[PDB]
Amino acid sequence: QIRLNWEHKETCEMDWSDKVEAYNIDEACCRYNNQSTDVQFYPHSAKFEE
Amino acid sequence: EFDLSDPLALKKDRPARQSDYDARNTISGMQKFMGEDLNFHLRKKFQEEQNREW
Amino acid sequence: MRECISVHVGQAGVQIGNACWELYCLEHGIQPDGQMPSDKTIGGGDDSFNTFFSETGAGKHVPRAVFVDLEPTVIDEVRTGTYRQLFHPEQLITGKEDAANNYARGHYTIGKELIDLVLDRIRKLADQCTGLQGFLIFHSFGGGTGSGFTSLLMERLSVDYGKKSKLEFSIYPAPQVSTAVVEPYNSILTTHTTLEHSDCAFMVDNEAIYDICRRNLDIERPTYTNLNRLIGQIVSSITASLRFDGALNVDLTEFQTNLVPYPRIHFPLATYAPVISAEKAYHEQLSVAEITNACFEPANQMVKCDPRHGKYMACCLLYRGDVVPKDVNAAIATIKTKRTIQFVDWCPTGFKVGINYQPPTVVPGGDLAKVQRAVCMLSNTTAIAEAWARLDHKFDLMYAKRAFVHWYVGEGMEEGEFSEAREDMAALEKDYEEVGMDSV
Amino acid sequence: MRECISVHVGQAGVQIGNACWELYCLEHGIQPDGQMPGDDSFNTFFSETGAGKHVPRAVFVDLEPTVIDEVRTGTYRQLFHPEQLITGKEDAANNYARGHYTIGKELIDLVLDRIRKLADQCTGLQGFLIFHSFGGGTGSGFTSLLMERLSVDYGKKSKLEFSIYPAPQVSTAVVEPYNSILTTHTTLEHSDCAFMVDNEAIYDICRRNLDIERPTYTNLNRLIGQIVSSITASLRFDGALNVDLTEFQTNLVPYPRIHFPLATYAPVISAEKAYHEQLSVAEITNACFEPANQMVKCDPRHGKYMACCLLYRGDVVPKDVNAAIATIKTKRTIQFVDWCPTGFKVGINYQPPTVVPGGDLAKVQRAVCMLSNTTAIAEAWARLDHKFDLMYAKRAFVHWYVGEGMEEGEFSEAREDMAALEKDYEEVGM
Amino acid sequence: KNFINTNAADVIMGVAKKPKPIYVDKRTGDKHDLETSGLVPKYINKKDYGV
Amino acid sequence: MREIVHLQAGQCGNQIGAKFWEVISDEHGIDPTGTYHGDSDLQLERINVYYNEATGGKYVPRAVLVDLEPGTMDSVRSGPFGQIFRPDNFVFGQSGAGNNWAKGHYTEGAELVDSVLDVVRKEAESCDCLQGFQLTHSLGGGTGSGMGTLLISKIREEYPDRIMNTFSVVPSPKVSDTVVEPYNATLSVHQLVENTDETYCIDNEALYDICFRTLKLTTPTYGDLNHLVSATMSGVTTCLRFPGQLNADLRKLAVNMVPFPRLHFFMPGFAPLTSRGSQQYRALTVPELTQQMFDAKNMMAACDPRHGRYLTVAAVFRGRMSMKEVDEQMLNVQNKNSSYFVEWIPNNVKTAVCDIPPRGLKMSATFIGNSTAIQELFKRISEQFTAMFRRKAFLHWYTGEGMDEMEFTEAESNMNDLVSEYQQYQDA
Amino acid sequence: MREIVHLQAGQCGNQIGAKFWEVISDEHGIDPTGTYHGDSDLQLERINVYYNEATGGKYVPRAVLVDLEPGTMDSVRSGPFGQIFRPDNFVFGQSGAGNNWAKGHYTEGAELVDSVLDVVRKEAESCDCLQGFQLTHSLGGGTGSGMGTLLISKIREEYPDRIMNTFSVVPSPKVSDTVVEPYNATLSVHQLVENTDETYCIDNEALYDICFRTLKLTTPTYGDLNHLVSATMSGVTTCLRFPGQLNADLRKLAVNMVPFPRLHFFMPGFAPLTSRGSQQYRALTVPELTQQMFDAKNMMAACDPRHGRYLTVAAVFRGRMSMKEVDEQMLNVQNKNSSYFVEWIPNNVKTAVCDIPPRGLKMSATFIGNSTAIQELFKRISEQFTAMFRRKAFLHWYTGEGMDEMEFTEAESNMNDLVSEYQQYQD
Ligand SMILES: Nc1nc2c(ncn2[C@@H]2O[C@H](COP(=O)(O)OP(=O)(O)OP(=O)(O)O)[C@@H](O)[C@H]2O)c(=O)[nH]1
Ligand SMILES: Nc1nc2c(ncn2[C@@H]2O[C@H](COP(=O)(O)OP(=O)(O)OP(=O)(O)O)[C@@H](O)[C@H]2O)c(=O)[nH]1
Ligand SMILES: Nc1nc2c(ncn2[C@@H]2O[C@H](COP(=O)(O)OP(=O)(O)O)[C@@H](O)[C@H]2O)c(=O)[nH]1
Ligand SMILES: Nc1nc2c(ncn2[C@@H]2O[C@H](COP(=O)(O)OP(=O)(O)O)[C@@H](O)[C@H]2O)c(=O)[nH]1
Ligand SMILES: [Mg+2]
Ligand SMILES: [Mg+2]
Repeated sequence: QIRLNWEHKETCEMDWSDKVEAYNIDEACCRYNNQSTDVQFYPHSAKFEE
Repeated sequence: EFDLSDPLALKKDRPARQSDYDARNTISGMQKFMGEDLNFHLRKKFQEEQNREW
Repeated sequence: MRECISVHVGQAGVQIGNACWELYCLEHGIQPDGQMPSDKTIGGGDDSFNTFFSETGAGKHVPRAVFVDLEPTVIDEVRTGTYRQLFHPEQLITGKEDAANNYARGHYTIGKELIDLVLDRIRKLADQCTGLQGFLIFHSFGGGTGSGFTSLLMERLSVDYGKKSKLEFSIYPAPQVSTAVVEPYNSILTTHTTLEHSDCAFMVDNEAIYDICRRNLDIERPTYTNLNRLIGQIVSSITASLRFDGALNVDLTEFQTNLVPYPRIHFPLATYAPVISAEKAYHEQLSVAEITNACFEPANQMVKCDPRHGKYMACCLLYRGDVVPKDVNAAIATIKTKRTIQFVDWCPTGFKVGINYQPPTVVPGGDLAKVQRAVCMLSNTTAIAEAWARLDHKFDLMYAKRAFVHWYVGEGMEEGEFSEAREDMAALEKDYEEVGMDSV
Repeated sequence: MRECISVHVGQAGVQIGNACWELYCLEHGIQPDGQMPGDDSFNTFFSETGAGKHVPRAVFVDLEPTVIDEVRTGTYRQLFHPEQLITGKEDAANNYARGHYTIGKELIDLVLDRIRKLADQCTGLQGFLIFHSFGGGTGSGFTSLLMERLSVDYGKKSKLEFSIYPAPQVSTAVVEPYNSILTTHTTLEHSDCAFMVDNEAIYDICRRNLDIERPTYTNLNRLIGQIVSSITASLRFDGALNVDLTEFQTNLVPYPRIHFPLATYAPVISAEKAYHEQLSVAEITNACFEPANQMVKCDPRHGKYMACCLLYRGDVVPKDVNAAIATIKTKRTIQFVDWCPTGFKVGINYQPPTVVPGGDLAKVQRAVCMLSNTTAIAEAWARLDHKFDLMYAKRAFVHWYVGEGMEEGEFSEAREDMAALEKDYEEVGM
Repeated sequence: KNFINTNAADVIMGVAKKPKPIYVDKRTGDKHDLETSGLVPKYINKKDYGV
Repeated sequence: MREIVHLQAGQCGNQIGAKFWEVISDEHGIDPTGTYHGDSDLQLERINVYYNEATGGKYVPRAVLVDLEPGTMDSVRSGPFGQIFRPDNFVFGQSGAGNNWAKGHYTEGAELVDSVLDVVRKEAESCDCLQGFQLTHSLGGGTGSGMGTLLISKIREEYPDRIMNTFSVVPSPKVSDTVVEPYNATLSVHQLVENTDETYCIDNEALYDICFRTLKLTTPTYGDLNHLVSATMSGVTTCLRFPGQLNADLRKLAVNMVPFPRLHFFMPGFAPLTSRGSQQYRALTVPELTQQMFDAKNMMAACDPRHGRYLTVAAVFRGRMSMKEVDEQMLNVQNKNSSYFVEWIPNNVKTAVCDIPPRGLKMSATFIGNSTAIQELFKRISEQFTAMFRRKAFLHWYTGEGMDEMEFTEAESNMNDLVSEYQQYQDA
Repeated sequence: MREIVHLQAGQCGNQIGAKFWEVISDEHGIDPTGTYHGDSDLQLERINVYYNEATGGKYVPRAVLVDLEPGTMDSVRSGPFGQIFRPDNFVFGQSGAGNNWAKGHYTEGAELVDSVLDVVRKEAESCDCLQGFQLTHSLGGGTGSGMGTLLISKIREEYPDRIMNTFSVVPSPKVSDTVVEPYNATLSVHQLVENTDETYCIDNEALYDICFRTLKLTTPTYGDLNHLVSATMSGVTTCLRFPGQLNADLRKLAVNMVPFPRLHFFMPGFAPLTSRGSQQYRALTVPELTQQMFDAKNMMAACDPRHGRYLTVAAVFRGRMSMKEVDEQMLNVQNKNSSYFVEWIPNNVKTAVCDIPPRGLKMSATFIGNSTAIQELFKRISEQFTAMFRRKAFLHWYTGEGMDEMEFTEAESNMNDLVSEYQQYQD
């Protein structure tokens, strides 16, 4: 039972780590507005919508 | 000096005489005496059996 | 700029301040541990929280509150709960022995020891404030700390601070049920000594909020959190003109000016209309006329006295959410036409309205609904003169045989303060008479 | 070129100087073995030699060896020169007479020789600091003997005092009052300024402000060292208003018999109550005038201020300083005396205070040390007089003082002189 | 013996019991006495003062 | 930091105290060796009300154990929880009193007292803020009542601001264990009058009427009677050990139930007691505590308030329960039985709610009730004093330790005042 | 540096000096042959206070062992630590004293006083700064009470400015060995007031009450009572042997305890004494030392301070501890009860804190308290001097050694004056 609990801890916690990285990306995307710099043109690629 | 304000010192404290036989029970530490009598009962029964055969 | 310093005193005051300050964390963005999660513009951001929260250099918002008690077992649940990182450690003042249902212990012996420690901490909170509006105080008349020390706190607020406004919220003792025996003697000797040292007083009884929760909400067998959560919906609605945008702002100075005519009559009675459950809110629209009329219902009052036996002396109306100021004007003209509701003759105008924009906040675990519109109302009534008549009745009753006065006399009180505190109220019981007759 | 020669007398002096010189060695970049792993800001305390070493400008004195032998074989044994730590052979034994006449006379001349050797190397010496304790025999008698011998050799030089005054309630000894009165009366005309501390007051500050229940003398010595560093900071680090050592006497001592101010260090808080509270200039200024943070267990609300000095360290701005001072000038709680219309001296320094590993206080950006001269210190000498009377009515403990060569009239003349001092404190405030 | 009469007279013809004053220092509830501490002025009120 | 130094004196005192210290230690998770082996974090937060601390995470109680028989101490050390007590706190004499008063009040009990008054100041001074004491004794015997009224009398003179209680086991007429008990009961109740703050009355025939009928035990012993005495001993001191929604402690109850300082003789009770035949047939709801806690069969005295008037009522609840259903039943019993309450106090009932139930239980409730129906207890001792005293019955046993016959005379006029004080407050 | 020359006389002095020197040598790490087998460095720093050096790293004590019979110091030469005492320090006479104060003071011990004075003058000027001396003797005997007071009187004529101490064992009306201990005690306690700086009081009936009511020993011996005497004999000189936060030698406790030069009769008591079965119920904390050290059930004299007024009180703590919790407990005792403390002293109690606890222990404390309850000790002895003396009880034994009856007559009017000296502060 001890090793089963540690396995479940690892699984839910990897899920938490992925959500942390996505949260930081969406904060940096929520920064931007018109006269903010560090925004630039990009080609229209299908990886954006995939 | 965290140990003086330690809230767990009385949890991790260990008595001056935990057992009868231990190393730190010398004569300057006055938790050990010689007049306390242990082996008094055996001396009494030894004397009484000697009295019988006598 | 629009700061107001909350003071909470008693186990009644501390447990109310938990549910008040839970709401204020979700009403703005602050977490339980004192951080906003992220700021979308870190150099920008909104500073609406400065009425209640004080921000340090890094990111941490600390409340402008002082929690006062004389018993340790009430605040130590706050001190090691969820919000143990939100409160600054020195704002939660305790004692070592409680005042033990005793006006004398709370005033003279036990409560005159913490008075010069709380007055230190109040000056530290009143010097952060650029634009301090006034203190708020939450207490209960039937305690030791809520009655003895709180009557002492108003008196050294008058000396030190002058005319600065000192508004109250109190738990007036309920007429039928009561969790004390010496609840009369406290309630007389605290009301008497804070007449000159108080500015306004909104009163609610626990028995009256029991009536609403079993009937208007669907929760049978409530708990004091279900009562605490409704009180936080009143204090927020009073102060939400200071934080959120309004079509008619109402400051905290305009309640005394518009509800307290005469210098010994400062006791309005609270009422909050649309508290209906989330299955019983699915069926009925909640327009501005549906929730204005419901404040005037004696079955939805938040005190156990009926205003149908008395004359309204002033009113105050605070609206939240999605209200048209034209449709506010339509309902007030309607409620004047009913002669079930009577106004005193010397007060022809008799109203003060305030329109806000932010709808009231849903808290997880609360029993109300998500609603666009709301009304909180504070009205001063002559039908409170029947409440002291059932408290003269129960002070003199133990005073005929002089029961329990041996507890009070040897605790620093001479016995001559009993035969003046009631005989002061005899004037006030006939002072409410002379504003209750017409001007012929 | 802006040197300070420190003199520590007594066990209090040695155990305070340990923490003070640890703070200095860590404030500059100096190892515990003299080396430095350039700038010359150390030069008010450490003197360079030809072997790369930086040896202090201090003199430790005790009449008993088992408190300096720990310095001689402690961590800092390679730093101190072997002839700057002077030890007697048998202590003064809580006796003003022993510490003054019979035992201090074998030890006064060697310390005068060492002070001549140190003062003939400072080109721009400002003055001496004396750290001592009233209660102890060496720190009373030998300190007063040293103050009597300093003035005839150096004259109008500045000499300052840090004094462990007897605490109001708890004292370690019985013969504290005779020592206290007989050192006050005989140093009263040979001293320029005498700041007071009280171990009970610093106990209360460490128990209440910091959370360190059951503190110890080292926990007290760290805060004393912080105060000393804030007083002498601007002679070493760059500032916007420098305060030289020759100004505390000028702006705190109106009369030559009243030179007794009291000290406060403002943001003495811990690492959990620094996370909750911002520590701006107005807060740390308003917290020096609080009677719950004073370093003598006495209340200035019962008296009248006569002079104030405020030393600011760190990230400070003159208009925030100005607005704080003009706020505290408007309380009716803070009442000044009739004849003090200005009141204040303000100094501003840039270098933020330095954190020692193992210490109690947290790392901060702003700090204040305030030295105020108040009339409310009269009850201290009133209790000291009363306890001298309570022992001296029945002629208690007198042979212990008379047998080592001092007459009995000194008790009577010391009580008369300090009765005149009480009338002085009464009459200058009206 | 009238206990109902005498129990009223026991409290009126008397005096309140004045406390030993106390100041509470910290937020925990540490309670001390006021006169013995060096805070309140007591000892300049002596007759030996300044003479 | 609201400490309770628990005194107990006599064989009845010691073997009640040995059972009260079994229910507290299980309530706080103390195994018999002394250590702590609980699970929660409220079982360690406020444990210094009763327990001190030793080295190694050991907790020893604040108890003192007093007797004049040396053979009572070995009965204390024969139980499961006999090794948790510090062995200095046992105070044993050598010769017993043996059903007497002056033997225990002047001759032998007056020279055993001054070695206990070192032991109580040994412990009372090492509390951060002491709240008060307790005592548990029987008035029938001699050690508990001859000296236990002199233990009270010294400590009120030294510490007069603190609290003192007694769980007095006053004698019963039907269970008449010893002939000479009306002299011990009469002569000691006046020393209870002036000094004690609160006092209960726990009759042994009242405990037998519960175990025969309510619990339906076939063979009740004194181990099943100290269970009930100690289930209401810890139901009073429970909300200064565990947090609640509404709080009350020992001082607040004395404020509300004692309107005059000579009126402190209560009548305890305890709500959820159920036999095993009626065990599975019950509903664990709120008004099934208040129906039994107020039942006149359930009291721990051998007197009935259908004869007299409740001056006041206390009640302490334990369990996470609803404040509306707690408060509305108090109003429900006040309005209905409207002839059993005094007029000159109009809100006679005091209420507390404590969050933590006793271990093994879900809810519970405890009663303390002040009445003028407890003057019928004192008149039955007074009827069998002067029926026996007029013919000078056992008088030579008492007067030969240097009593006086006028001292006997003053000890019914001191008792005939309370039986005629409680009458004038019953006319009111 | 600061040496202590130990002097002891009598069977009581030698059986205490055999047990005190065993305590010190375990404390400084000395095996029973002389060498050093310790583990720290602080044990070897101040070791010259008691031990002189020899060849090959051998430390022998600074003691002089005096007697009048030879049979007492053959059980000291043959005990556990008999090999470390330097054998020329033993001074013995061939015929004893025979429970006679006179024979040891004028006849037998007048021919041996000049034999010991060669030993002490030889070796007390081998030191570098001698702090003072120390005696340990019995007033109820014949050698220590008659000739030990003769050595005190001679060395205060040659070394006046130094310190003298006595751990005197005054007799006991309950535990009474001899018949003629009223005459030996009375004639010697007049020799103690003029020639000693400090003087403690020890009753063997008060050491029995510790071994029966505190340590619960079934069969206490004289080998357990000497353990408790030597508890308060190293704990007084413990801050000039080890460093500390607040040091105090022997002279600093003399300045703070005795107001007037004829008032120096203290009485000791030792803090952590604990029975074997009450061992795990204790906490080794600073409050629990200062509250059994002050217990009247603990004192090493048979007089109780609940009858008299504490003139002064000393306390010497050992072990690493906090100076706040030491200082708050002295104010805590002085203010609860202001009937047992004198008024013309505002703060009676003195504190000093060492660093090194007793070996194998965590904390310790000692009590050196001056009282006006010490006068009942003298008048329970002077009520049996003048009981015997009105009938000339045993007087022919004593007059034949060349005294007069005036020497018997002055020695109760000097004893009663001191009784009335300690009396005027009792009220
Ligand atoms: N409305 C409401 N009333 C409460 C609440 N909690 C306690 N009360 C009231 O509290 C009163 C009892 O006194 P408390 O407030 O509990 O205690 P206190 O004010 O600290 O006074 P002391 O107990 O003597 O220290 C009762 O009259 C209740 O009406 C609450 O959460 N909501
Ligand atoms: N506040 C404070 N006081 C100290 C400190 N160290 C010593 N003391 C004080 O020192 C006093 C004791 O006297 P000593 O330190 O021995 O002074 P002294 O001049 O050496 O006296 P002698 O040993 O007789 O020579 C006590 O009253 C303490 O207050 C310290 O670190 N901080
Ligand atoms: N309820 C109860 N009554 C007891 C107990 N022990 C003794 N008694 C009663 O007390 C009387 C005997 O008391 P006794 O031991 O002689 O008095 P003591 O010496 O003062 O303790 C008898 O009437 C018993 O019924 C007990 O543990 N519980
Ligand atoms: N406490 C204690 N008392 C002792 C010791 N040896 C002897 N005595 C007591 O001293 C007295 C006898 O000593 P004694 O031999 O006459 O001393 P001397 O005349 O100087 O040799 C008796 O009262 C004994 O009880 C001892 O080792 N310790
Ligand atoms: Mg409370
Ligand atoms: Mg010194």
